[PDB]
Amino acid sequence: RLYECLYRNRDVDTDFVNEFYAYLRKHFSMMILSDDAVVCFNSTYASQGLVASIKNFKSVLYYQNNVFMSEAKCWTETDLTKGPHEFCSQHTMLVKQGDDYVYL
Amino acid sequence: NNELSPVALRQMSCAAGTTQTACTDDNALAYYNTTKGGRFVLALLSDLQDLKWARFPKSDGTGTIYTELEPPCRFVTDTPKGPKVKYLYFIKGLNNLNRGMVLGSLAATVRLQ
Amino acid sequence: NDALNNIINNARDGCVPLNIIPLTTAAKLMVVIPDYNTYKNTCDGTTFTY
Amino acid sequence: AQSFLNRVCGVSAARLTPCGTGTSTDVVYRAFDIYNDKVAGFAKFLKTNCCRFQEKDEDDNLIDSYFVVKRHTFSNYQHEETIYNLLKDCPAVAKHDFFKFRIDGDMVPHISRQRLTKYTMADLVYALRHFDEGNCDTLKEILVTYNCCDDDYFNKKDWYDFVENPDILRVYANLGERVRQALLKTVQFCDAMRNAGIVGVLTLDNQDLNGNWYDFGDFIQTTPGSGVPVVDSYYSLLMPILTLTRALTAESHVDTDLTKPYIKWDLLKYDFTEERLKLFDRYFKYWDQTYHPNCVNCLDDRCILHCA
Ligand SMILES: Nc1nc2c(ncn2[C@@H]2O[C@H](COP(=O)(O)OP(=O)(O)NP(=O)(O)O)[C@@H](O)[C@H]2O)c(=O)[nH]1
Repeated sequence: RLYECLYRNRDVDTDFVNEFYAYLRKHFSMMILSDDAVVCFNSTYASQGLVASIKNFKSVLYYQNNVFMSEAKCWTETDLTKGPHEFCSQHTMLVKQGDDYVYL
Repeated sequence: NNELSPVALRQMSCAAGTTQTACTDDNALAYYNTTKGGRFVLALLSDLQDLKWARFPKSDGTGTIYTELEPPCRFVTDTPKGPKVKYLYFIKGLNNLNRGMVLGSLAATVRLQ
Repeated sequence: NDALNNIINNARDGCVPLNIIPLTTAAKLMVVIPDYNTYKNTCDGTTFTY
Repeated sequence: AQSFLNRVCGVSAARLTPCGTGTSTDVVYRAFDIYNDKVAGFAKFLKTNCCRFQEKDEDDNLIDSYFVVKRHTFSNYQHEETIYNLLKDCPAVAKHDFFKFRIDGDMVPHISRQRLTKYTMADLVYALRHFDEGNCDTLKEILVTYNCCDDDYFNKKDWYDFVENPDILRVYANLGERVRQALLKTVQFCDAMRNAGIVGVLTLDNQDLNGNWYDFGDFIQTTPGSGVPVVDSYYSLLMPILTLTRALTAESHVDTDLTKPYIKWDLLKYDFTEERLKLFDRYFKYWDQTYHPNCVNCLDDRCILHCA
């Protein structure tokens, strides 16, 4: 249906758009500031290419932005008990304050 | 294997004419495409030599919309009616692909010469 | 007001792009050159054309 | 066995040396744009039924000109015979050649396309729009086969960058003439087929790099004068390449020829609302959507974006 709605139809189909947007928020939850991003994406899907891992990002930037996002400035964390490696130039640490654990 | 289109849809019957409210009661062969956003008529096929305007009411009844037809597209169909010089039409505003499905199905599962 | 009024009259209804008014009706050119090898090509001799 | 080669060489240039392994097909790895009732997409599949032969010039050195002969069923054979014999007149059609040949005990029908190119346009568009510097071989082969660059240029590290090494712009700018010629031949094919009354959908995996077309296996016929090219995938996929290889630069010349000085436009001209229409009519004739140059007349935001 994505191919159908992309290269065959002519006007927007709200039902399919809502379906795809629900799918995206289910497997590609985002948090966005002004060009600095952090993504918590599913792993078993991205491993078999159903959500863009990193190389789709590289290709998209290469063909639609006329730059080359070299894979030396793109972190990747395989664990979650420690937060994102770097967002807005603030490393994130999990600490025990009061009686529970919070991120600082 | 880029295909023209599978699983197309089929025809309805509606009135047509050449100017404004020329709808006698019903003179055409409209082709439906029942989209979920409403029934979408696609093409026309009348034995009248030219027509310009056709009008099919909506699902409400009070809303009847006039439609504007193509220039002639002429060919003959071999059917139980024997020789049948028909004249086929579409609705303006129609992209190439809709002509695609209409002509593809008509030439795939209907007879013409 | 001589050259400008002369050239505007040549337009269809007196409308011309702005990027050409200093290209024809300016009486003082200023050229900035980074290095000698680049100076060689453009500002050769005591007079040049551009 | 060996008579197959001499039979493949119909009436031209018996200088063929098979790249396969005899009278059997060879498996290749190309791109496709498939959508038939089950699976759609645009990716790199695995073609299997292609006996590929290569033509070489004198001194017996290889040269880019191939013979892609394909084996398939009987209905496809007669359907293609009819459609091709209907469309033989057009200059922008690879010269097909049909025969029936026996392998073991079966009178298997053959189709023998002639004088094609190694990499069809779908491969160029894909390998440029899915870049990955760890695995880019088709792009290198395409770039070095067409005299754009030479293989010594690929040793200068950071050769694919757009920030450093900005000479990659000039390197890519050597495919513009090929792309423009391909577009013009597509227009010619569309006109010819619309005249000859055929209906179908064009694809990027048919038009090889020279410009020739083939594969009429999906088209169907109608009464002459009422044909229609379904062209949305074609241009909608070729679009991001048209301003990366600069195929429109051949128009800023006095006669559409790269051996002549630039046209001297009058400075006072600013409207320019006719050359755009002429270019859009000559190159994008069958693109099925109104294009209004002055974006003021646009109906709503979507049309504004589409015309911009
Ligand atoms: N011309 C050519 N095509 C090649 C070569 N290697 C692989 N191919 C691919 O093999 C195919 C040859 O054309 P053809 O099989 O008739 O195209 P098709 O769209 O698959 N045919 P159909 O629609 O009937 O299934 C194309 O998809 C082309 O990209 C090559 O060296 N030359």
